[PDB]
Amino acid sequence: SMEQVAMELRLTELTRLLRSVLDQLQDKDPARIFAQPVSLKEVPDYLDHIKHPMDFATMRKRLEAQGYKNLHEFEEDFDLIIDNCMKYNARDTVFYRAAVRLRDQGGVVLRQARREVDSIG
Ligand code: NA
Repeated sequence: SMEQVAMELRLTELTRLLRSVLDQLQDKDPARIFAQPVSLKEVPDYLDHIKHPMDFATMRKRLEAQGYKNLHEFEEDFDLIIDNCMKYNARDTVFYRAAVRLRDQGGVVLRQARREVDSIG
């Protein structure tokens, strides 16, 4: 039905939009600390602390499957990247502090993206 196509076409240009939002977000992680999942070989205990594990590659894989139905589902996985690292690392570490930064630089990017999702529709 034409309604399916109108939804498919809406999903598409949400995912085009989010690709730009993901590329921008990731460019605030130039050290690339969040760009690949934390390894359960290198960190065998991660899962007795961290319940929903996440990184930018995983966000990328899901995205190209057009797996984010709204901006809020995208925001939800980003906050996991951030929130998992803060939880598992002490405040004085490079890791935790990168997580605080990525959140702050990131909020600018997610500000405009809300304005571009509602202006486009
Ligand atoms: Na902690």
